[PDB]
Amino acid sequence: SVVDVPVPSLLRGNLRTYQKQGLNWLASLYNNHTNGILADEMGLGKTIQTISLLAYLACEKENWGPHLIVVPTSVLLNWEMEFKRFAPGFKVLTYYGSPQQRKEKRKGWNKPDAFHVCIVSYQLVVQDQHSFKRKRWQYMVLDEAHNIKNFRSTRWQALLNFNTQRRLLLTGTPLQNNLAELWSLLYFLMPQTVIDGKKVSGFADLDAFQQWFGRPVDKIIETGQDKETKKTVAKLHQVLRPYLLRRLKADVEKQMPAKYEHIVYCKLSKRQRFLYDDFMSRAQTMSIVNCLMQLRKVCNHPNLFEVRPILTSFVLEHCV
Amino acid sequence: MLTQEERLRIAKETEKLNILSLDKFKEQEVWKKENRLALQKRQKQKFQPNETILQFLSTAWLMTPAMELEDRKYWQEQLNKR
Amino acid sequence: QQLKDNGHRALIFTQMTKVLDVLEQFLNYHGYLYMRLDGATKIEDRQILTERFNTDSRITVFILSSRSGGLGINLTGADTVIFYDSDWNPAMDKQCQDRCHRIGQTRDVHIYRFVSEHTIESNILKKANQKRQLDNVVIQEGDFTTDYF
Amino acid sequence: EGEVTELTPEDISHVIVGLKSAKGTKTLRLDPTIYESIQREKVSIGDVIYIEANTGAVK
DNA sequence: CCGCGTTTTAACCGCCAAGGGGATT
DNA sequence: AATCCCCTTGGCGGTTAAAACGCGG
Ligand SMILES: Nc1ncnc2c1ncn2[C@@H]1O[C@H](COP(=O)(O)OP(=O)(O)OP(O)(O)=S)[C@@H](O)[C@H]1O
Ligand SMILES: [Mg+2]
Repeated sequence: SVVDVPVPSLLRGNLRTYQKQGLNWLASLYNNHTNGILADEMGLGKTIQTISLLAYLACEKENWGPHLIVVPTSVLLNWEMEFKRFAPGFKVLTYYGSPQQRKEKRKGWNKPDAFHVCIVSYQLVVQDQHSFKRKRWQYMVLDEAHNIKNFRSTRWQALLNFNTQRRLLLTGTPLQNNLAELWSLLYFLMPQTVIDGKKVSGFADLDAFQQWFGRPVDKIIETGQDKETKKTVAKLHQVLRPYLLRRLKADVEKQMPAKYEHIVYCKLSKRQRFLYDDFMSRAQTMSIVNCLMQLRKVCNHPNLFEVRPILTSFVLEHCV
Repeated sequence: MLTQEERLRIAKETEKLNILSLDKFKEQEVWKKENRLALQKRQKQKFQPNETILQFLSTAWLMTPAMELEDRKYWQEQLNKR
Repeated sequence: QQLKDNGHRALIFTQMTKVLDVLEQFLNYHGYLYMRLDGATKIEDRQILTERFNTDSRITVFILSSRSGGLGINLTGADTVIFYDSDWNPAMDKQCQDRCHRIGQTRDVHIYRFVSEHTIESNILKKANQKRQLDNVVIQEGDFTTDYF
Repeated sequence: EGEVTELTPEDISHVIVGLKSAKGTKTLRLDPTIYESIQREKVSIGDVIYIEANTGAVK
């Protein structure tokens, strides 16, 4: 329903055609007044797509408002430098250093147009949320969404109630472990909203999502490939379609070389067999998970418990 | 509320300052990498300073009949000097 | 031995530092030139040693910690990766492969996973590829800005 | 046990050896018998040794 | 004496897995 | 009287916030 938007006049670079396609998709997402999840593969330049989106919003519209970027520290420095390289048109504030230096970076920050975008860190904002919460954010971007993949984690709780117009997640893959991560990301994009004292929900709840979706997916994973199964997976695909975005590396990167997978089964040794049997016998009746970790340590190497002794002579204290 | 034209002017000033910072960063990075390479080279050059050195060399030497004749002539001249 | 004979350079990915120490002892007995990356590595030291491994062609085996791979770094110079033990999170193994198989690579890579027969490692591998099956059903369905066919 | 970082005779004299490991470093003073054992093992800086205190064996 | 500029590090958060409580209908 | 949130624990990897710090003057 959209087309290639004009390249920003303030964008200093040469994006690829598919980069422009992603930029158009994000532009459509913002113009739809909605939020979305980026799930494109690594190396494609999710940082580049984010800076391109910022440039588009600034250039076409008046969308130059304060924007929040949260990144892990090393990737934070890399992001800041890459932001300088691609689109230096925004006076970027780098949150960094000792708390005194943090206060110094803060001084006089409320003056309009003193900064255009701020880059912060996940644990840094987890500690210093009380400072940031006061001002709303025009456009929020969440790099490395796998860091907030846990709904239980205090990071998700701290970042959940933030006041912003539109938000964007960046992840290589939204589902590392289970459907719970998927729900956490989705509901982070579309949480409950309050208007005139009412409770309005954007998405369903975690228990609601798992009840209405996960059990059919549990049946899916129970047995490989059943009209109900196909209907359920199609329903999941169609509900996930409007908010996801992912380009596979295979088709876009046609110059990639091949890959092969190999499996080798290694037999146990006598010491390993004895230690494994003893630990399993002790664990049959204590806690069970610590015993599982000990069994894995047996499987790794027997030296993790006791090394073979360095035999040496007994020493008498004093001769007769 | 500053207008979009004044906004673009401020953005251009920011672009100029950012270009300055970027070239400074590039120079710093080049300096760091070159210094690391120089330190590695200095580590590789660990030897006695300004001392006399005795060297023993053995190598395969190519020969031609003209060179053999020249060597024989040198031997004959040395014998004549004797 | 086969990898060194074929001229390939191997990458060892493990889960705990004690296995790193045991592997270091083993390959020191066998005389393989190597370098090790651990969690305690400093950021500048991490980058410098990554560059050293990429440039130097005399170190056949390079040892990583699988968990530390969450912060990715370019390691295009590899030619084969060996997984000494498996992890519960398949995305961690995916990014570990990414460290060796990424954009700019021009050599075909091989994946080796080590498991112990009739033990728990089979269960870990089952959990890993079951999660990968769930990942496949959620990913493989086309959503790359197209619906026509 | 550790990597030798110093071999300084105290002057048949005691030797002051500095052992480094992955968790810490330590400097010790060894009796002349241990010094003779180290001397005949051709231990230099950068070597890794193994001194058993009870028996005075150096490997 | 007091920071300048510094390095190290203690201490806490995410794992990440299979049960196992003990509060709720 | 049958089910959810936290427990329950090894070894991992980040990652700020004091400890303890030459030195400059
Ligand atoms: N259009 C482009 N022009 C120039 N360089 C580009 C372009 N697109 C991408 N790049 C380069 O590709 C990289 C993109 O940034 P990255 O952060 O490495 O990508 P990425 O999406 O973050 O991959 P991951 O998921 O972080 S491993 C940078 O090194 C850019 O210089
Ligand atoms: Mg990234």
